[PDB]
Amino acid sequence: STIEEQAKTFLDKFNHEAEDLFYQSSLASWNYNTNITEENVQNMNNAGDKWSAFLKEQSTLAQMYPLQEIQNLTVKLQLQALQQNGSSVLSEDKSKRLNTILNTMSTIYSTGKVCCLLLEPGLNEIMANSLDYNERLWAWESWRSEVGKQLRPLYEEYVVLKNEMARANHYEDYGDYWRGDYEVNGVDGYDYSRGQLIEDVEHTFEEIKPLYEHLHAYVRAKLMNAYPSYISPIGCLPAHLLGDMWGRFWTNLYSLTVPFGQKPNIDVTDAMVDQAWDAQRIFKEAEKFFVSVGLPNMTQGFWENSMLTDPGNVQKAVCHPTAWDLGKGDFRILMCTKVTMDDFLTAHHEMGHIQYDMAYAAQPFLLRNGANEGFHEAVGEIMSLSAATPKHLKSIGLLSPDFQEDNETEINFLLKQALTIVGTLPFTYMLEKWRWMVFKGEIPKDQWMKKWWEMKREIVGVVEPVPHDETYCDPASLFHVSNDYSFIRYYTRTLYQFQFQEALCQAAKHEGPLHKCDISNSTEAGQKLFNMLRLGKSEPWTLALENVVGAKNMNVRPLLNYFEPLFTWLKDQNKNSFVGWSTDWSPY
Amino acid sequence: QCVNLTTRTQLPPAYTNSFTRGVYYPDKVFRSSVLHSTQDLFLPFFSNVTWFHAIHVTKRFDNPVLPFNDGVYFASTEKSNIIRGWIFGTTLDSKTQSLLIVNNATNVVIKVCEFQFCNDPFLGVYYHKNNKSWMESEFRVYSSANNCTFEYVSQPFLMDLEGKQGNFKNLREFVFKNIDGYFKIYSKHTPINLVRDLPQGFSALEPLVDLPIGINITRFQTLLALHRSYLTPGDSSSGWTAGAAAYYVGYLQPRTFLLKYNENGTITDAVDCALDPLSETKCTLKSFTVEKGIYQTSNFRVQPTESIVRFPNITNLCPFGEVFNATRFASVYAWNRKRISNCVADYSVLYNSASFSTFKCYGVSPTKLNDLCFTNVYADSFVIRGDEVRQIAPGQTGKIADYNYKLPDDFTGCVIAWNSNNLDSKVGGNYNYLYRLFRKSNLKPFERDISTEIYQAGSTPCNGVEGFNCYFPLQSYGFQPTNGVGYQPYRVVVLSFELLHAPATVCGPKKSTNLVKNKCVNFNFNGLTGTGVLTESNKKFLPFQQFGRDIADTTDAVRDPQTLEILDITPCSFGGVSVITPGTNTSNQVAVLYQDVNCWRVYSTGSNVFQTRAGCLIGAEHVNNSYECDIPIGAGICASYQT
Ligand SMILES: *[C@@H]1O[C@H](CO)[C@@H](O[C@@H]2O[C@H](CO)[C@@H](O)[C@H](O)[C@H]2NC(C)=O)[C@H](O)[C@H]1NC(C)=O
Ligand SMILES: *[C@@H]1O[C@H](CO)[C@@H](O)[C@H](O)[C@H]1NC(C)=O
Ligand SMILES: *[C@@H]1O[C@H](CO)[C@@H](O)[C@H](O)[C@H]1NC(C)=O
Ligand SMILES: *[C@@H]1O[C@H](CO)[C@@H](O)[C@H](O)[C@H]1NC(C)=O
Ligand SMILES: *[C@@H]1O[C@H](CO)[C@@H](O)[C@H](O)[C@H]1NC(C)=O
Ligand SMILES: *[C@@H]1O[C@H](CO)[C@@H](O)[C@H](O)[C@H]1NC(C)=O
Ligand SMILES: *[C@@H]1O[C@H](CO)[C@@H](O)[C@H](O)[C@H]1NC(C)=O
Ligand SMILES: *[C@@H]1O[C@H](CO)[C@@H](O)[C@H](O)[C@H]1NC(C)=O
Ligand SMILES: [Zn+2]
Repeated sequence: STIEEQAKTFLDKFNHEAEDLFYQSSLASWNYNTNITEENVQNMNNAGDKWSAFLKEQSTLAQMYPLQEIQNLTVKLQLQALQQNGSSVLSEDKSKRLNTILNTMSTIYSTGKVCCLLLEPGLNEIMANSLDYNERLWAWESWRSEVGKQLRPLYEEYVVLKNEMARANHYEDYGDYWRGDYEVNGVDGYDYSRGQLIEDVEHTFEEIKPLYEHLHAYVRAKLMNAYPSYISPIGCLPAHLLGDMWGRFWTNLYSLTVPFGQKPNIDVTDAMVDQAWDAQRIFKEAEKFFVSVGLPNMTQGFWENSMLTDPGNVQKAVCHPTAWDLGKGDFRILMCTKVTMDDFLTAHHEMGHIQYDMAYAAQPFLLRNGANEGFHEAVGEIMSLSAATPKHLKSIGLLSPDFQEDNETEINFLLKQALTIVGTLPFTYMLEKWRWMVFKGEIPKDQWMKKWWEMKREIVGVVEPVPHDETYCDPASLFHVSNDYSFIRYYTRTLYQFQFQEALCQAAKHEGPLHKCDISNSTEAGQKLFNMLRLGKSEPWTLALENVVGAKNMNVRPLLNYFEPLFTWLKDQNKNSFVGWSTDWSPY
Repeated sequence: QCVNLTTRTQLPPAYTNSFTRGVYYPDKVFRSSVLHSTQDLFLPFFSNVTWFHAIHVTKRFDNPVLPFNDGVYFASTEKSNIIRGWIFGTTLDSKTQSLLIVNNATNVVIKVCEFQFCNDPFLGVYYHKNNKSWMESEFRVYSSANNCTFEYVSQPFLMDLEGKQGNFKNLREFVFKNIDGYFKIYSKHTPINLVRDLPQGFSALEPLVDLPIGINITRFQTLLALHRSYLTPGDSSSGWTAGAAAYYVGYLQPRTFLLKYNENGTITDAVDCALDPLSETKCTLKSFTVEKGIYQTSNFRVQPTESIVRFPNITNLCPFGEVFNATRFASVYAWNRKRISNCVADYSVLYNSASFSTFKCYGVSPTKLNDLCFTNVYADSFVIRGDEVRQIAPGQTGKIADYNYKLPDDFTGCVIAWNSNNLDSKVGGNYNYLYRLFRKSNLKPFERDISTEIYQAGSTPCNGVEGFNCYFPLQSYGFQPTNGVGYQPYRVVVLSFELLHAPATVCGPKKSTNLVKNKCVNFNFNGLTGTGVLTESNKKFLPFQQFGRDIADTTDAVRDPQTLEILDITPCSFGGVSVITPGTNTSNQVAVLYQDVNCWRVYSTGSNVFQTRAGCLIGAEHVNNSYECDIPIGAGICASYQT
């Protein structure tokens, strides 16, 4: 009969096979992640092979239904998410050359021999704490001269192959294929282009520039004292002094750039050690915070099946904090919890991922995901943003009751957050504008290094301590660049992280600035949030955003409001020093 | 030793009237500011009580043995503590067991033994002239008491025993009942100032004691006391005076009363609902005040008599242990059915097993089904996921209630479902339970299609092989132990109850009773309830029918379920009765209209019997004038309250 009615039947037949093969693969992956032994790798590969071959054949079947006749808009989305040819459109010969390139890049980055020192924790510890001008220059140049030198010829072939693969799938370039996640079509009034993402990414960064210029001049003016005569007040910060190998996070600069040194912060590790928290109470406190904001309880199987404490030396397991959703109503958390405030925060973060995965369990198989790629981490972060305010720790038994707070503490806190949040936005924006320019073809193959260090000085204000010719490949050192991952998810996660927080702090009727707003004991805010967690991917992300914040586009105004006291204090501190930088001064 | 009292003048017995006496609290629940109806054994209002004296002047030391029919109202007007107790029994001669309740000068003694009672039991008080004092000397009640089962002695007290000269000063009212091995006593004491008769007024008796004696009381006898002095000359059998006292005896009947509770919780007034038609309208309106008008009451009243329940004599338990504890439950797409017939089946234990996740019933109340009669019972048992249990209900939709198992809207059964993860899930998957996924059309209520037709989902002929657009319609559930609640295996049993014209076959449990005729009795045949006279019928029906119904569709001929006879039903009597009142505020006089009497099936004849086309009117004077209509009687006849 009609294509729409025959398609609804095909998808009814599909979801039933898919749910069971997916769960059979997730269980076999969990078994190896908790028991890192032999024979488990083979079951991991077999369960990941049957799923891949079944999905490949079912995707070949999906094509036979033309997509113009279907008008439901839901079956339209499932068939769109299924009919994508992916990389198979490339010929047989070049698909193994491309996968060989990918394998070689991952291998050449994972095993880097600097002599002999590897990366973790060989060069990372030197770069993060040496505080010697030349030792960290050797530890920087060595990596940029070995791992970046062995990846130069390969990335030139990776670019052209991925470009032809993206051109075959009706996109313009691989940059467009990446950009195509933030695309909504057919819903009148809510449409979004793939040319629209380049915009708004520029009219939001050109609106956050003043806070970054004042944070930069304060960091430079506080870094001039440590390294005596190597930094100049007009010039930019050399690249090896930014507290990280790639200068991605400025957090390690907080050991020097303390506004008020004497006052400490709210370290509550001793409070939990005193009361003998048994590495399980933390998750119960998280569950009670979620129960109080209004959402449903934890499923029973979570408590028995999940591994929440390292099994010891007899059983070894890789334990990077993770929340597992295995389908068929099965949820688990994998963490080696230890009694520290850091694990008290990560428990609420992972529990917010678990609470996001329970919401859309009613949706079909292909629509069980976040509205777009930058929504899971915003949800997981706002809960760890609210569960850190001193008022909340005061509500809980720890954090002894009186503890009056003063402003001199809130400036220390805000600057320790600003170095982490508003220091990585011009690096994410510059890196993801370089890769878009190189993929489009704007940067010829003879200007790859000459233009990177002209983006640096104009956007990030970071000069190089030794000039790099055309032969080098600096960006290929980063984990995301060489291993072929997207990077604009971290520019939108930060903005969504604070528009959610403003909207839900408003709905809780809190009065005062946002940096100490709490959400617990406010059922209305929880209902407001669950009204968008429930949709899953079935609705356009502009509609999913409008259900919480009230706008159809991403903004930067709430992020600026969060940092208003810090911005004023910095605007007063810098007046003796300079503001802004100059592109001419280079240390060499 | 026992002495037969002589020198007692014999007089004919005396009778008097009870003026709304003998009301007691029926239960032990506090109520306030309410009218409450209750059916129990009461002394009827304005009854005929017997009267007994102890008056010296004649002697007349009355102490007859009296019947104990269904319980006794005993009233005592005293000033000198003459009435001392009672003996209750059947033969009172040591062959059977008897109950003694006596108040001796010091204690209250309650004994249940085999007494050889004296022919003339009594107590003796002696008065000394030289020092003024009355003391108890004689206790002449029984010769021997051998096998004693129950005994009670109260704490010691000193009683007065002094002879008084005024009029009666104390009224003591008791009610005695004997039900299911318990002898129940209610009582109340009242101050009075009178000389003779049972006084007017109202006072409810309160529960006093409840003795577990377990004997067969049929008769009783009052125990009195004697006075002896120097002015009482003679031997033991003649030298005795009496001392004034009086007591009254009435007998209780099953009646319906409307009791009134004030705002403090005391019964201050009552209505006997079967005394008069006026009282019946009071009872119906549930008020003590009746406004002016004409009211329909009820047919000739024979009162409550006895209650019978008649059920089929079948004592075989139903296989409810085989459907629920079945070893192998069946796939949902090909479910099972078991018809349980000719069986007495208990559901309360099934209800309280408390192992069930969901137990819901439709068209049947959860507790009533314990005592009901159906023609057949079916049981459909299968297995589904936890989430789709919601679809097992009338008027639901989904992949289960469309292509697997469809229920009708008028469902008379009970859905039971309980998780069974432990039994029928295993590691790696339990892929045995298949369910239909694709079907051309929805399933009619209670129909099973277990075919494996290849679903031709499009336009091309499928030729009998699957592939593109030809789907096999049975898909298999995947159960594992680690799944969520929503994906875990629930076993479901759906009971269905069907009723036809055939003779009942699933009825129980409930014990039956005897069958009585020619009285107006309450009956329960196969779950049908009714109140009427059951009469033997020399008639027959066709083998497939059980009840007969008239033009109004009420049951007139109900076949007994044990012996398969036909028993006709006639209401208590067959009459038409109406009541005319000018208002209880104005007067208590009423008129009664009998709509089917030509003037005799009347409650009382009186005078002023007047015949109208509306019926026979009793209690109204007929005048030759013609006024405007005040109270409509009918057929042009009206009534009024005039001078
Ligand atoms: C949300 O409301 C609950 C009330 O149930 C608060 O819990 C109380 O917290 C105080 C602070 O230590 C305790 O002394 C009380 O015993 C807790 N229970 C009750 C019933 O008062 C909880 O603190 C509130 N949330 C916040 C953030 O204050
Ligand atoms: C881990 O794998 C080994 C390999 O056979 C097995 O013996 C052991 O039982 C596994 N661990 C657990 C907890 O089952
Ligand atoms: C699309 O189909 C689903 C069922 O598969 C239905 O619930 C939904 O309403 C349909 N969409 C529209 C717009 O009707
Ligand atoms: C995938 O390749 C097939 C091969 O002909 C083509 O018909 C189909 O349109 C391609 N899919 C897309 C989304 O272009
Ligand atoms: C769900 O949470 C409420 C609120 O704390 C609690 O009372 C209830 O027992 C919980 N139930 C389960 C099954 O966890
Ligand atoms: C607030 O912070 C400033 C920053 O130096 C400090 O000078 C001041 O004393 C603090 N307290 C008040 C009340 O301003
Ligand atoms: C079924 O088996 C259980 C367990 O032995 C038992 O308690 C129960 O009485 C049996 N019958 C029913 C109807 O549940
Ligand atoms: C039981 O019922 C049958 C009905 O046919 C009857 O014949 C039989 O006498 C009854 N037995 C009794 C009442 O003991
Ligand atoms: Zn996370």
